Amino acid sequence: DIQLTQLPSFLSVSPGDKVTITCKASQNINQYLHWYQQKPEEAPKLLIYGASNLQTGIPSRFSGSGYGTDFSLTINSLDSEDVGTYFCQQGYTPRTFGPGTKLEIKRADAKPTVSIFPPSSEQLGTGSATLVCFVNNFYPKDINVKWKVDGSEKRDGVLQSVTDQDSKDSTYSLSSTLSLTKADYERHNLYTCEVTHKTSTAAIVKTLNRN
Amino acid sequence: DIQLTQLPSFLSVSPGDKVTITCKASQNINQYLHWYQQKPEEAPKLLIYGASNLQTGIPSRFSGSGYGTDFSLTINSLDSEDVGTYFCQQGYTPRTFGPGTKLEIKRADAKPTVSIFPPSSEQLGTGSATLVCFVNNFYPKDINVKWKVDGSEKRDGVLQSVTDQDSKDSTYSLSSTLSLTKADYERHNLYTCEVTHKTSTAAIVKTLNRN
Amino acid sequence: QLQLQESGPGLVKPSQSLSLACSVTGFSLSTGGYQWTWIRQFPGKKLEWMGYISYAGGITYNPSLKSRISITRDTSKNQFFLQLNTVTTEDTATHYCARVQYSGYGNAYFDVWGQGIQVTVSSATTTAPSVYPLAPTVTLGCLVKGYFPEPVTVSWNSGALTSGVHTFPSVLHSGLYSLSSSVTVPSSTWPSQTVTCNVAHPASSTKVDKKIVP
Amino acid sequence: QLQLQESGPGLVKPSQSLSLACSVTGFSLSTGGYQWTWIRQFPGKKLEWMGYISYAGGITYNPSLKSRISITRDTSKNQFFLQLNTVTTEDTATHYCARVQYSGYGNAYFDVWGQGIQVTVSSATTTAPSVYPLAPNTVTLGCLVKGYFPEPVTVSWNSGALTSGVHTFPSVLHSGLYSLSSSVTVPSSTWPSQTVTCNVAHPASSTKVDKKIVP
Amino acid sequence: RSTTLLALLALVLLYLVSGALVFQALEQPHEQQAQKKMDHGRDQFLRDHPCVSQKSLEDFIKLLVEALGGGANPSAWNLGSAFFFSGTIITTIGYGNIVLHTDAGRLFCIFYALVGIPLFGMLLAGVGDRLGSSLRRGIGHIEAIFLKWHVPPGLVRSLSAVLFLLIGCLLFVLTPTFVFSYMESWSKLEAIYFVIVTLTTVGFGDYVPQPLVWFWILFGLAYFASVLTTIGNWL
Amino acid sequence: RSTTLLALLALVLLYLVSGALVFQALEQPHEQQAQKKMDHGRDQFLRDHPCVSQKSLEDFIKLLVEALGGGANPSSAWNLGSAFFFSGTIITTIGYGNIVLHTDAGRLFCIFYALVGIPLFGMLLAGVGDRLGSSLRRGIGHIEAIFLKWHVPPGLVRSLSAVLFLLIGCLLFVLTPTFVFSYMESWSKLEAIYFVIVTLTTVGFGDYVPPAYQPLVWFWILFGLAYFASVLTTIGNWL
Ligand SMILES: [K+]
Ligand SMILES: [K+]
Ligand SMILES: [K+]
Ligand SMILES: [K+]
Ligand SMILES: [K+]
Ligand SMILES: [K+]
Repeated sequence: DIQLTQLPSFLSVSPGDKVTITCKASQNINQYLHWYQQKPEEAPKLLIYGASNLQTGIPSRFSGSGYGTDFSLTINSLDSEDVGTYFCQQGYTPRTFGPGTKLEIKRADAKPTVSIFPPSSEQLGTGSATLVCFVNNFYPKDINVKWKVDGSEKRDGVLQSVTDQDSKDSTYSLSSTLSLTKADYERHNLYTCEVTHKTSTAAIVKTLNRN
Repeated sequence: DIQLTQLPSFLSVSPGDKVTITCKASQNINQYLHWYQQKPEEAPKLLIYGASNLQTGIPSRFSGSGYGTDFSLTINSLDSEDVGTYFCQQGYTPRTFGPGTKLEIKRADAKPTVSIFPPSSEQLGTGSATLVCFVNNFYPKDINVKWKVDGSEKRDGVLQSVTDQDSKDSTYSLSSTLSLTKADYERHNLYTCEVTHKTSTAAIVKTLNRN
Repeated sequence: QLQLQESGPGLVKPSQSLSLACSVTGFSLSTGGYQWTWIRQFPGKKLEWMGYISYAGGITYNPSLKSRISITRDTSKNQFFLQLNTVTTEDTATHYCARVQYSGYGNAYFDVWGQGIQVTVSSATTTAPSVYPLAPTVTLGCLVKGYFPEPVTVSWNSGALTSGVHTFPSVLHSGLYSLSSSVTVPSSTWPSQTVTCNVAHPASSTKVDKKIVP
Repeated sequence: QLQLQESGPGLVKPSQSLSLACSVTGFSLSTGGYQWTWIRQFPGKKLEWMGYISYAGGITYNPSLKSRISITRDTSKNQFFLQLNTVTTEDTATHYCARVQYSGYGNAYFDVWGQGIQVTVSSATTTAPSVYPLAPNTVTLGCLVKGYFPEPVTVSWNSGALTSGVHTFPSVLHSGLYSLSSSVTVPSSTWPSQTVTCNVAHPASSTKVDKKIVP
Repeated sequence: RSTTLLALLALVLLYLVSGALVFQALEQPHEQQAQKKMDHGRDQFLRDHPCVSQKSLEDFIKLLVEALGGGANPSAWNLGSAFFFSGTIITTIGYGNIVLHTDAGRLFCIFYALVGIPLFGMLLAGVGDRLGSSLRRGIGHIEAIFLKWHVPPGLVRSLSAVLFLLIGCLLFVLTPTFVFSYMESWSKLEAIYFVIVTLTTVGFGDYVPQPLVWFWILFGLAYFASVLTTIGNWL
Repeated sequence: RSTTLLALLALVLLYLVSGALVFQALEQPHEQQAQKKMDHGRDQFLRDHPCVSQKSLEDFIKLLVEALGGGANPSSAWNLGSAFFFSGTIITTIGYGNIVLHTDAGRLFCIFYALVGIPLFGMLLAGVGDRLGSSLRRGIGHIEAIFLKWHVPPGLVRSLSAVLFLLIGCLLFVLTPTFVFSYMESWSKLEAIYFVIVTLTTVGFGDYVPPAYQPLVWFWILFGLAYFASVLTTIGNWL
């Protein structure tokens, strides 16, 4: 098994800029190394074959080089679409891949868009009550969300995930939820989705009048 | 087709002697020519492969050479067993053979051994009557045999064949037959097998008293 | 054009055999110079090449993973097939079907890839999601709650509404998954224009629509 | 050890398909580096290589004789097979089964050969021979094989015990039948104390007759 | 000056050494590269084709080596290649891209060289005088602008000497590198490496390349004849 | 001289042509022979293996030629002793291409190394061609006394000594090495000669390349070249 170490692990770069990634091989690979770009919720694409040869139908701003153990892939002029994790893989059996190299694209900070939702009637039917809060299209990644029942912080049955940097507009999104029993929902009144981000100075808040 | 002509067509040589045959090719064959010896009533044997390489288990007195168009096979010290027709064949498709090259082995003249036979009782049963005459183991090849009914030459329903030069003792043999009706057999008395050869001065004669 | 599309069961039980299949269109299995392969991506997005079969039907395997795999093919249907025996929770991954090409004989690079199929290795049962609407330019959503295993897929008017949708990563609550999606449209457009999230969970054969109503 | 032995019908009628088979013993059809072939020898002893098949099952043909041949094989039985369609009197010859080897890839030389099988192409019927004995320093005897079609017959004296001093003569054609004879010679003491029997075989009419020699 | 020449030899010998240590350090790590490629490729082909046997394929290779040694290419001695070859001899570049197999050819090759080279050496010396007096009268026009802009006529001989090169360089090095890089689909680095290897008349033949190239050689060589001698002085 | 130079070019162009026709006439038929072998072998292999496809096999070949050219083998090439020799081939502008630079680094360094190295060598050879000049001048000088005494005019001795400058140098620098290599590397005399001359004219196809025998060659080159520097210039006049 030939081990492919790929550095750097993470990085973020502004569009228009030039970027260069390393793949380092444990044995001498003799220029038999290939480079792939994987975007989220997709299989990899072939960028570069045979270390330096550019795959047809992929723009010239991509170019690779190296020989033996140490190779490097260079992107000349980052578009927003160049987001993804990158891999190197070697030709000899067994064919091994790189561990991955994630490329964030920096941009002008963007303000989130909070919209809060009640539990559906249908849900309430079942005897459960889950409230949802979408914080969409912001930058940078770093952000905090808090729930508040009757002006009092809540962290019990809170769960969130966050999307990967969108290809088009290099923004992120979050979805925090609040899961309750129908009974514990009905007990309290006012439900609050409180969002701390770099863009606004005070926390962006939407509220739900249950009554 | 690539044409292989081979010279000479016929020859005879004494044992102990050295002998050399030609194969001539119509195109340049670049050392892809092989040599075979066929004895009578046998399939060919491989002597030489790749123009010059001697096949395993065949004595070193055989040796071949050539390149391109013109090749040659040489036998040192002919043994009596080296009798046969020889062929060359080429490697390229379609694979073609030589026309053949017959090698007779000369020897001291030898005296034939005539023995004459009647028609069997069983044959006579069928209503036919054929008489047989074996002239075995003589040299040279050249010889004449005649049938005689009651001291009068007969050449109607005479048929003979002759064997090829025996491998062991390089002699020939003949078998002349005389085919008659039962009726025409019974009509005449005395049947005579008259043989003219170089060895004896007068003709060697065996006779059949039918009565 | 050349297309590859994976197939088979989304869930496999430990100490069983995983079996998948790939369907090639616009190209021949048995055409000289291109081979065919199965590659998997673990949770944590680390790729392992498993195996590899020629146009002529010759096989090469990752020795790490030998003695459990068998790759086969069917030239007539124009497909090929992966098996993997004595599966464990380790082997949980997203299996990918791909074509192979050479940069000089031996140098294997995968040029055209498949959709991807998520295979899970677990004892627990498939569970259908409960889907619930979300009503408060306007934003709406669907909550897909309590489904196993991965994934589901959500579409808004069956891919008529693409822009301003945000389908969120699954989250695990104690042996079920949940996620949601977040369509955004002009606040004029709704409710004059119908908006319906078409949800699909294949492992329980559940495919539910939900419209959004005040 | 490696042996090749041909098989099939001795006679074929014009505008039919000739079909033969070769049986390999002591070696495998599918072994890497050795191919297999069919070669024929005309009356007048001129050899034409017909076709040729690989260990892997790939085929090469004499273009002169294409569009009538098909060579096939059966790896399990360890044989291979020649066909030739729309046969004529031309195609009368002695067909030979042989193994092929290379001196560098392509350069084909046939190292190990078969017994040989005579195939004849004619409209007329097979005819069994009549066999008849021949008795009159050392004695000579014979067998007359008379009136057989087609070629050949084969004669042996005490089934290959008595080899030296036998002379089996070329066939002779009398108006659409063959005939030949053989000529065993032994010490004149030996006979008649030691039995002497010519074992004759004509395969195309399934005739296989012994004859002892009696005064 | 027989003491100074022994001093040079020792410098050359230390230079060769100091070279070989650099080459070794760069290359030795990729000695076994070539054999790893083959060995791996062979095995894949066997794995990829089960109807092929080892001892069958092993023969086929032996043919290739023999045929490549014989001088086939999976026509190399047509007219158009032959000319080019003939050219490589007199120019003393000798790529060895193609090689004389026959003895006849070797023998003739000897006499052809002995005559041809000096015949070429004359022509190049002639072109290096006329291309010498061509660039002198060319940059001779731009010498008038140099003198006017606060430059004496002793300093203009160094500025025009630079521009003799930088212009010739542009035409005869920079330009071709793009051309070949494009044409024969090499890297710029490779193009350069090839360009310079060709013009120094070393001609490894690691790299080789329609009539415009044959011309380019002649004038470029003339150009580089001078570039070497200038370095000889410079040192 | 601009009419005379066009006259030369036309001569050169007719020479190149007249050459190429001779080379072609000598080689093409044997190349063609060689290529018939291959072409036939390839086809049989395809026919013999039906599971193999032409466009598959065609690639495999491309590998082998590349690998065999790279120096694989169906004793290290960049040891110190070979590297030196290689380094040598550069400055001498012989450039066998016996081995090849894989890395870019090496190609790049190769550039600068040549530009410096060659003229440094060109100087040394010019120096050796002066001292070897004054060596052979003083060499014959003692035996010149015996030449003039045996009924030879002073116009004729300048041609006899000019011949012997060569025939002696020739003997040392051509005739002798040919035996040496023919023996050592087990070449034919013809091959030795062919190699010898190819080497000394600084053409260096690299069709042919090679304990006392190891360093002796490096020396032999330097002095031989000096010798042949003069042999070429004499032909330049002769023309
Ligand atoms: K040179
Ligand atoms: K020079
Ligand atoms: K050279
Ligand atoms: K070379
Ligand atoms: K050179
Ligand atoms: K060279």
